[PDB]
Amino acid sequence: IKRINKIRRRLVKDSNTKKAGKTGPMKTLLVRVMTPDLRERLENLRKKPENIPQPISNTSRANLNKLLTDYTEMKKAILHVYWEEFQKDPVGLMSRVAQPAPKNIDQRKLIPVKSSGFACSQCCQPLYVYKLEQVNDKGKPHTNYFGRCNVSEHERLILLSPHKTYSLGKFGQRALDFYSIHVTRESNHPVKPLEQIGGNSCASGPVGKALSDACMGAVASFLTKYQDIILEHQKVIKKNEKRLANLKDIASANGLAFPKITLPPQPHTKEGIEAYNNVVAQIVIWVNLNLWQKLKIGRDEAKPLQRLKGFPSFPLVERQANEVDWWDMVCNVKKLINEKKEDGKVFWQNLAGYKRQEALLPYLSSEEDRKKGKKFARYQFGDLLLHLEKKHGEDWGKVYDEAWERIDKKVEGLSKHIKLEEERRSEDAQSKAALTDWLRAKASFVIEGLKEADKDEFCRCELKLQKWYGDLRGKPFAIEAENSILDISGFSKQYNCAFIWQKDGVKKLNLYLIINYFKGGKLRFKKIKPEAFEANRFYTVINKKSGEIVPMEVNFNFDDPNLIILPLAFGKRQGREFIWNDLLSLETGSLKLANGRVIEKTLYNRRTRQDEPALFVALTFERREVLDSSNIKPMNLIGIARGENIPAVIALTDPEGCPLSRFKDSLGNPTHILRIGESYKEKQRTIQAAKEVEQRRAGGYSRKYASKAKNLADDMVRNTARDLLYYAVTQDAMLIFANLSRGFGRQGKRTFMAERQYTRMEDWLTAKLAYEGLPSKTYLSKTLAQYTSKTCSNCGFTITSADYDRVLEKLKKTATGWMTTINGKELKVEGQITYYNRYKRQNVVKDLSVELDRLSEESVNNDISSWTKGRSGEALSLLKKRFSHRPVQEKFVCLNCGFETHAAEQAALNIARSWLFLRSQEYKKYQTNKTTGNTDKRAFVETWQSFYRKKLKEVWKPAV
DNA sequence: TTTGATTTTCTGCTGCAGGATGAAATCCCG
DNA sequence: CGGGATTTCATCCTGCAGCATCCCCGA
RNA sequence: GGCGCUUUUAUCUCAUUACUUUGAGAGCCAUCACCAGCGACUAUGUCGUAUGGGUAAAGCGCUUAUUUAUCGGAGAAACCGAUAAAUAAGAAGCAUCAAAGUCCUGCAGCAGAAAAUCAAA
Repeated sequence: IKRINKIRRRLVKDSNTKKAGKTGPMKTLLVRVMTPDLRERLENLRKKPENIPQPISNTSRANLNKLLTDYTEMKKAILHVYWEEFQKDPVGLMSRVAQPAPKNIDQRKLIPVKSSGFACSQCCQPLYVYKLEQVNDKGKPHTNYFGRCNVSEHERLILLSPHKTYSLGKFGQRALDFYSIHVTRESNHPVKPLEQIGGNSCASGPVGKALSDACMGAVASFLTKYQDIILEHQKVIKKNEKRLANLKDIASANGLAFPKITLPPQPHTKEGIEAYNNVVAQIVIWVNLNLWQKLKIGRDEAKPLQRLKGFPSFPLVERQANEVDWWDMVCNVKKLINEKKEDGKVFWQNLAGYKRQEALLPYLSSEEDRKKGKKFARYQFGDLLLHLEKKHGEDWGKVYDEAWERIDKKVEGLSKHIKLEEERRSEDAQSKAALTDWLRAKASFVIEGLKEADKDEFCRCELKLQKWYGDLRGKPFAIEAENSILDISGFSKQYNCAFIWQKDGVKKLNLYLIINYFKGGKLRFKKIKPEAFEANRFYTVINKKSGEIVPMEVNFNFDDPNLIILPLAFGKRQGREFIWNDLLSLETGSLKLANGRVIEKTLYNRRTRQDEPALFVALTFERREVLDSSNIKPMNLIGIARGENIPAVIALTDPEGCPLSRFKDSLGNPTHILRIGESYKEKQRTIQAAKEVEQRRAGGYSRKYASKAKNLADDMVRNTARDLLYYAVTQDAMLIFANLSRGFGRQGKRTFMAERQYTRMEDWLTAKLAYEGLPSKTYLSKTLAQYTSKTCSNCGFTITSADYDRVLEKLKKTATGWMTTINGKELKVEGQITYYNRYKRQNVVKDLSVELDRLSEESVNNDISSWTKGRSGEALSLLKKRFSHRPVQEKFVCLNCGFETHAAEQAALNIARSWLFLRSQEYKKYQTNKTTGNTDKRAFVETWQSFYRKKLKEVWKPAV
């Protein structure tokens, strides 16, 4: 039996309970609002229910729509105002958003600055730096840099972060007094959206307090990103400046003329970023055109320059809402293309004989292109021209007329058909793509004749037409729908947002979420005896800051025109988790409601094959009781080898290191190897291939395939976490992850983001572990991953590039052929090497000795040491691939013993073995030696090998 | 015979940062 | 007066160390 | 690629709600040339292509009546008991079980896809 909540119940039972911390673990519940569509779906059941709930009233829906619209307008207005202010003065704004220290840090300041890092804007006076050194629990001291003015009204403790020349450190959302400047009537600011946008209809307090943090979070995040990147840009500039001289030196070494353009300094806007990147791109283009190709120079001798990447933007106001109509762009294309009839006509009708053959070169398709199921419209146009030439001879005056007429007919038919389809309700994706492609082909055929006469005019037309082509191709899949949100700061009587329910002597309670934001609405509260429940009365509870729970009664009327009433809909599992759980009771106070939102968003429906706006309610819950982890002590161990071909391979061993035959294979025999998450890559590749095949046809995949990959990946990671946690808890053990840097993954050519699932698995497993209050260091740990995939299990030797160099020097030719030895073990040089360097794309293999004999053609007596750098690079490469320990991803071969086994399993066992080693004593002795500056990793390799075969001799009896 | 640079556009998925407000004070206000 | 309705404000804490670890490559 | 069946529950020692998903579970249906795209050419078009937009499909059975032929009244003749099929209708158990869910706001980076510009292999 594998059920996650069963494991949670066992973990709860076998431990004690205690209260949570200041801010306990948090979890979010997402349900749906009762809409008449759900009612109709419920009424179509084969077994109709007896008590069908009532849907939302028409009165509340208009209130929700109006209030969400006003909310969006107000947020946009505030963002616009602050965008203008930032565009006026950056430094002032970023100095206005700083987060001061809590007003309890009044310990005696000891050393002031020995000074003008920043300045508070109220008095426009520079802030002076003050330091303080503290010793923590672990004894490591750190110094805090603070900013304080000389004016008593401005003597705050704004924190600073030093640099090796200072930075702010933290931007808070509640630092700025938003309410007193943009809501209250005393302020004379010209922008009062509640007074202006809202029409003086909504309550001031809650709406203003919500809008405050909603804007402040975004602006603080943007400013933090800007302050973080301002230093990385400086580092990139200083690094890239030196490289220019090296490129200049290499180009000048052959008398190359290099363009004279300078590098602008560090920009503080987005336009200077664009100019600097344009300069860098120009330099890179010149280098590629002149150095790498013509002079056959490698990239590492003349390394390329870098760009300035990652520059942020101010929220929501720099988004270019390129709202254009499809037919308008079509009309522009048709009007502009019709202008250039006569010039192209003259050009084609007044050409010579053999220049025509080279002119129509882009109009012939290769045989490889021809066979691939379909050819492009341009090539089809070229074939049409070829047919006209074969039909009518050399009379090229009339051929342009015939081509123009035929393309006119084709475009006219496409336009008529497209218009006719989208008249009623139909939308065709493929037809629009075909029309755009034919328009592009016609444009190219017309404009080819001006590519040399006037380049400036021709280039402007090129940019115009390519922008038009891109927009025409991308519009029929552009998404215009955007979310709409409604914050609710907190669930207390202050904010006037009720979550109420009723009682019948048991937890069976009817749900309702009530919002009172408009003026004139009535909604009261009444304090009651804790157990004075009455029939047909709605109840609720109000949490207290001190930790008391107040059973608090709510009374109101369902017919109030200024109220909003929301009934919810969910499942039994959700209710058992949050609403009426048995261990965590919001009635008692073990669970506390924090806040929530109201979300309307897109959703796919298979019945209509469309996306329709639907309402959602997100509620956040914070736990107030956690478990104790003082009574836990795992003994056994499991290693995990994360990857893409197999998302999870696990192996279990005892503390002694002996594998445990406690898992049943597909044949029912005991073993120590399991594979979780298999066959997932095939589903992902199927989804991706469907996306590609639909993208080739019409330029984009319909909304049916929009979110399949994310859902499948999330299911994989959640089930994998459940399985791993089950295997841990039921076997009395502890997991061992490999130490991998965050965001690790392969960035290549056939890579997709759905498969980068290492950090996601680790984070999810930590989250599900920490929800019960346990530290991640108890049921989880990470250790070194070095040499884990290079270590043999039978002989223990780890292959190193240093060994390759040693073995290569020994190799020579004998009567039997080329031979070599390793540690007294003779090797035979007779093999074949397979590989796949795209391009030709066919199975090609190479002989080993013959190529080595062929390599011996350019040398006498096969003196390998005398070979040049270029030909020696081939020499070790051939031996590296033929003697590789991983010729195939799932198959491993050893060199010193020739062992054959699955690759991941051995590495998985080596993970646990390494985790055991790192807490052994041989590691300590290595630490003592290396402290003297001997940063020789080969000593670590030697220590690894020595410790490994020391242990293998007695406890690790090899499998036979 | 595809390729490595650059340009145009559309998409989705991940990796960062922010945060998950109630208490106390006035000011009314019929 | 009592009960809303708008108005400020401020807030506890300090993972424990070595260079690959899932990558894959011409006639 | 779709069509009717929905469970299991992760709380067996105790209860609610329908939500968003994942898939491993039987049975059945994917035909038109109305419009477009495409390939080959007798070529300002003709044929095939079902590649897209539309248009019919998608469960057992009994019960009820009708229609074709048969065993039934030898008769084959109404009326049906049944035999095989088709038409129409309503109850009918539904042929279907097994697991998960922390949100949102804003940015940036990657890869997917066609198209445009230079040179070399």
